[PDB]
Amino acid sequence: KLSEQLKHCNGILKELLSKKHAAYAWPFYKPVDASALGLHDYHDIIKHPMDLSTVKRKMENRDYRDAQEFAADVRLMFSNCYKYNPPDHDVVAMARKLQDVFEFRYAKMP
Amino acid sequence: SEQLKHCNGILKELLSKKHAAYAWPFYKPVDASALGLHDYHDIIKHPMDLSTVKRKMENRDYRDAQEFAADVRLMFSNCYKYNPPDHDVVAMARKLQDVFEFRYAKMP
Amino acid sequence: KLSEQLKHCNGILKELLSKKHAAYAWPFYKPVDASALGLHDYHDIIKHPMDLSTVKRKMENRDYRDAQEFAADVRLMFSNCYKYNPPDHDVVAMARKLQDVFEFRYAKMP
Amino acid sequence: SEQLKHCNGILKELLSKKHAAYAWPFYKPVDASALGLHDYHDIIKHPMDLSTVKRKMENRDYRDAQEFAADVRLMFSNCYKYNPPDHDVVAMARKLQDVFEFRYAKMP
Ligand SMILES: Cc1cc(F)cc(C)c1Oc1ccc(C(C)(C)O)cc1-c1cn(C)c(=O)c2cc(-c3cnc(C4CCCC4)[nH]3)oc12
Ligand SMILES: Cc1cc(F)cc(C)c1Oc1ccc(C(C)(C)O)cc1-c1cn(C)c(=O)c2cc(-c3cnc(C4CCCC4)[nH]3)oc12
Ligand SMILES: Cc1cc(F)cc(C)c1Oc1ccc(C(C)(C)O)cc1-c1cn(C)c(=O)c2cc(-c3cnc(C4CCCC4)[nH]3)oc12
Ligand SMILES: Cc1cc(F)cc(C)c1Oc1ccc(C(C)(C)O)cc1-c1cn(C)c(=O)c2cc(-c3cnc(C4CCCC4)[nH]3)oc12
Repeated sequence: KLSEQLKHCNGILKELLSKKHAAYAWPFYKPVDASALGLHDYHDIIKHPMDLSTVKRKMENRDYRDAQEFAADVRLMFSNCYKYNPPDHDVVAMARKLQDVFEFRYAKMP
Repeated sequence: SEQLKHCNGILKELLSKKHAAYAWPFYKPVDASALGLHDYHDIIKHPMDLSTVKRKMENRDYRDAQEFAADVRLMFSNCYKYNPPDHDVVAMARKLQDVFEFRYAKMP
Repeated sequence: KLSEQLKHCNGILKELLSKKHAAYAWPFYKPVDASALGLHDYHDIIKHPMDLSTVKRKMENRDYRDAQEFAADVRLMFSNCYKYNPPDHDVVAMARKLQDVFEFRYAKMP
Repeated sequence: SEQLKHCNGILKELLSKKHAAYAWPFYKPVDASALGLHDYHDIIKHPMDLSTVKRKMENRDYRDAQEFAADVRLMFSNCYKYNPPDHDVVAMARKLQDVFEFRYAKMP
């Protein structure tokens, strides 16, 4: 019923992680390494971080009831990025490109 | 309505002359009959557009910013759902959504 | 201070991740890749998975409110190991050795 | 109550003759006076042992399995808190805790 939804959501997640979109997806593969980047205020501004490895773990853990919940985390990931950064920063451009793939594939599911 | 105040400012921003180049297909409902898109309402169960959002906003219908975001995203998802990716209107939806998602994510 | 006992919790996690314990801690660094190992029953038996990187990620994100919450997850990680496995499989021996490090350092906090 | 019955079986097992070689220091309270221990009650403010636990099981003072766990864990935790890591009692505590943690983990 909605296990078919989550099966399609799993397919989206594979696409998002795939090599073809890697030039814009790579900054969302792992949690932002605030420490390495020298960002003292990242966890002050982003209360609930999110990234695709996390989304994958929750997928495998069956933590998502339905596709809305999947989509809420994926959008959280992008919004965090837009929230933290100025609009001229390369990571924002990249988030936009990857959200295009996501919004498209998520619109086409049953 | 503190959080909704900024949502109303976003709406205003989406309707402004500056984004009209790519915002205009979303001002009114899609005229499916006029375009001869006979399958539009078969595929799109819940049509959405900026004037409908504005109508809702003017009437104090949004409870919180999450309801407002849901309708705006509904508008874009509808566009993406119905259309092939090569179509200009999808390129325009994406350009308008970038404006929306950015301004939404800076909500105080 | 809850942040002072969370600082200590952090110290413990650093201890758990250190090289002295790598011989036994390594099966707990990442989540158990059930899908990759062909453990079709794993997620049926284990409703809430845990591992050290998931703890680290929750620490970093300030998801833990006190030390008792930190400890609950670490014990969940080990319980899951004990629940899914027979008592003679090596991963059980390794879990015990790592739990023995954890419980001791947890006991020593103010 | 289905699970308190399974907990009682666990306590039964912790108290059985099998595990006596490492369980005996946990059968009754630490006799601090006898051992030569000025500071045991300063450092350990919530004493616990298997007999204590046994009474609370008989008196039906445990609401669920997790309250039962908490007490058994406390007993061990006390032993680890008070003692240096090389003490024979710590090694015995560990052997017994390995029995407890395993059977608790198999609770249906
Ligand atoms: C994509 C990209 C291009 C760059 F040129 C520089 C950075 C930092 C960059 O972002 C990242 C680079 C590396 C990493 C690692 C691998 C360490 O986790 C993460 C990012 C990154 C990912 N995401 C989702 C982000 O939102 C942000 C945000 C930032 C960031 C770095 N510096 C800022 C400052 C810049 C001045 C004002 C904000 N923001 O870096 C990332
Ligand atoms: C934006 C745009 C650019 C073009 F070059 C041509 C069209 C039709 C076009 O779209 C519209 C033009 C006018 C109007 C009016 C004013 C009548 O409401 C609506 C659209 C339009 C808006 N939105 C949101 C849409 O999703 C679609 C979709 C279409 C459309 C027309 N023909 C198609 C087919 C082509 C094969 C499969 C899709 N789609 O038209 C619109
Ligand atoms: C620790 C260990 C030693 C071995 F000699 C073989 C394996 C598979 C092994 O376990 C793992 C190996 C790799 C990984 C990766 C890195 C893929 O996440 C995980 C484990 C592993 C971690 N934890 C915490 C576990 O509880 C279990 C359990 C198992 C496991 C594999 N096959 C079984 C069945 C076989 C029949 C009875 C149990 N259990 O593998 C892991
Ligand atoms: C298990 C064991 C082996 C030994 F070789 C020596 C002791 C004291 C020992 O522990 C106990 C021996 C007897 C008893 C009696 C029967 C009197 O209640 C208790 C213990 C004992 C139980 N538990 C749970 C404990 O936590 C501790 C702790 C100690 C203890 C005594 N002296 C020390 C050292 C630690 C550094 C300061 C002196 N630790 O003894 C016990």
